[PDB]
Amino acid sequence: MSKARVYADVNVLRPKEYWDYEALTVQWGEQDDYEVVRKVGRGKYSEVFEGINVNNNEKCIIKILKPVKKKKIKREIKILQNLCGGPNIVKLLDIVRDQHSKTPSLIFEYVNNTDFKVLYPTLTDYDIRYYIYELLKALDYCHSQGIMHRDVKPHNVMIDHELRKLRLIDWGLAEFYHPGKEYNVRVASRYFKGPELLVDLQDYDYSLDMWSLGCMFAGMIFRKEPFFYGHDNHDQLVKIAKVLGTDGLNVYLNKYRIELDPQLEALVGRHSRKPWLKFMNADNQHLVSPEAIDFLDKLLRYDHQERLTALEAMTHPYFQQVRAAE
Amino acid sequence: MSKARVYADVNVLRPKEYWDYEALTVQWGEQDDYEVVRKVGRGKYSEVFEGINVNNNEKCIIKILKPVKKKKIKREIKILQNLCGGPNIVKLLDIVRDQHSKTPSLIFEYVNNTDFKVLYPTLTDYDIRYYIYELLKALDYCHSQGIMHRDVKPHNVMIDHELRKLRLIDWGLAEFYHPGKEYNVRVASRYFKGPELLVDLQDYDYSLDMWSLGCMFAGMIFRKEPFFYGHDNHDQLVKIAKVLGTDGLNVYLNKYRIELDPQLEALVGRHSRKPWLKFMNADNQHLVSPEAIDFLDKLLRYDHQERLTALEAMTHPYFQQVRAAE
Ligand SMILES: CN1CCn2c1nc1c(Br)c(Br)c(Br)c(Br)c12
Ligand SMILES: CN1CCn2c1nc1c(Br)c(Br)c(Br)c(Br)c12
Ligand SMILES: [Cl-]
Ligand SMILES: [Cl-]
Ligand SMILES: [Cl-]
Ligand SMILES: [Cl-]
Ligand code: NA
Ligand code: NA
Repeated sequence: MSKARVYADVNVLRPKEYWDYEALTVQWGEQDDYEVVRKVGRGKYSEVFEGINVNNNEKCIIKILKPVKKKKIKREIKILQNLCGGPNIVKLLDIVRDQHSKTPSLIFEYVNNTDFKVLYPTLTDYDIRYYIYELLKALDYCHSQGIMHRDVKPHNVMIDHELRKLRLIDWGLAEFYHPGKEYNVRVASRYFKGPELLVDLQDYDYSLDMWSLGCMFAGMIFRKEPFFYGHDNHDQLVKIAKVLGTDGLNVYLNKYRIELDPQLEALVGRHSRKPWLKFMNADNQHLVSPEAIDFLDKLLRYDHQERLTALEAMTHPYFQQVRAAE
Repeated sequence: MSKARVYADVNVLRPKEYWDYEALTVQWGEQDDYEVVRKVGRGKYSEVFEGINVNNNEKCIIKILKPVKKKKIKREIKILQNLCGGPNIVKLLDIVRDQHSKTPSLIFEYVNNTDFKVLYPTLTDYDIRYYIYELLKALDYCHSQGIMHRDVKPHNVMIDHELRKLRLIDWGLAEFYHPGKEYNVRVASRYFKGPELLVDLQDYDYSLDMWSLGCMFAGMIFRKEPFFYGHDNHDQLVKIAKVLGTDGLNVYLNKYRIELDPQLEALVGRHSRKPWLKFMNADNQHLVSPEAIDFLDKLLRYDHQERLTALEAMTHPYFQQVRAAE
């Protein structure tokens, strides 16, 4: 019966109203206070626009949601409210909806972002230490607040590179951690999904976000994005297996008494570990340091219980200059 | 050319006067302000007394030093002055000497200590987490201040168990860390000496104190003190080898291009690792937890560069309740 190694009793000790998001009653704001200026994204669950707050002429981000069940949207709203003001967490400013159709919109603070596909090739060795340190502040914060993000990936990390400012966004897949609870494993996006999700281990915890972080981080230092590129969920486990090796996978499956579907087992096969250094090449040589490698190594562990916690990660010597700069 | 992974440039960036202890001029205090009340210890370098400050009737500790070279005592005095007021560091209150013979005495804040041989059998599982957390505060502090203690052991950790207060004492073997400097390896006390000292690796750093901490910690959780019990310095390496295994030793000697004296090599022999769990027994079963073991495991590494830093150690999930209690 797997449990988190840290922050396990956070929601135990909070008032029930903190985590009982189904008992929330949304305080709808005024749809007219916010005007759409330009569309900047679309997704299965929404369309996203740059907008303005008419009252104060401030930019904002407006997420127009496609039809969504009451229970699902209250969970997202409650978690945003719970974390609002925390280190590098996106700020939810307002919640509104169209009177005729009841379509709800979520209103957030604006971030002058640069898509990671354009931004990450320009980051220096020091820059990556700095921004990952900023993203860990957000993860240590939401875990300490009893919440798992469950969709860490570059697409959900907004960065203003001029201001060197970062925000962790899109809390739609997030959940409250409760010891022993069995969660849906269809969360995160495929390339960032932890082995627990791929082998149907349902009683996972905050440590899933550290796997996802490690996937993102490996992509950045090796300039290979996504680092683990599977075509479907079976294939995702196979690509991991081919890097970490199947010896470590077998140990893991045995520890948690998991049995792989016969089909998956056949696809996974048998593989030796590929040492991190073998991913180094002329395209990433300026970023692959022994300290970067040691930190990555401690994130990308099959066993979720073995991974660095966010708190531990922040103290790794890889970030020592970021801390000194303070 | 081994270097510290953290705090390597602390003395580089400080004014020279911080670390140039030879340039200190002692400001002798008044020998008469302090009266010896009772002797509480003796050692190769001094005799120690409980005393009183006559002016304010406060207890103090008075260390009467045996004859000592000027350079050696200035180093101890400067380091005490540099660290005074830091988390759980003993406070040096005054420095005085006898007019007729020039014998110097060091005057410290008093601690109502209980010798570890009497105190540690009464510590609970939680108590050990708590006091080791307090000792790590001191080590992270002095390392951050550019200083290695080089004699961590229970005898130099004063604890008032009633007040739950800890102080790290006896800075006589301590030194300033300077990148690339070659230090004397005759420091620490035998049972707490790191493999670097035992194989004559001279360019060691703060990480030596983490080996010593791990020795102390293993003694506490397993109730086997000292944990590594060698009769002489060769035998000390052999007892370690017989626990950590010689495979890890060979890797280590090869990494730092060290060659063992032929005699030592013969005594060391060839040995498999003895897993931590094999030290568990009915005498320590109430203290040996998987988290305690994971933390120990990460301290007691041949390679000084692999060991947890004090900063990292403080964030380990083993201490999570101590942190929550705050
Ligand atoms: C896909 N695009 C690009 C910029 N940007 C996008 N989606 C965003 C969301 Br959702 C939020 Br919330 C914020 Br804040 C920003 Br900025 C966003
Ligand atoms: C051996 N004994 C027992 C108590 N105690 C001993 N040596 C001490 C030193 Br040196 C200091 Br400095 C302090 Br503070 C205390 Br308390 C000391
Ligand atoms: Cl979407
Ligand atoms: Cl580095
Ligand atoms: Cl002594
Ligand atoms: Cl525990
Ligand atoms: Na968002
Ligand atoms: Na002392």
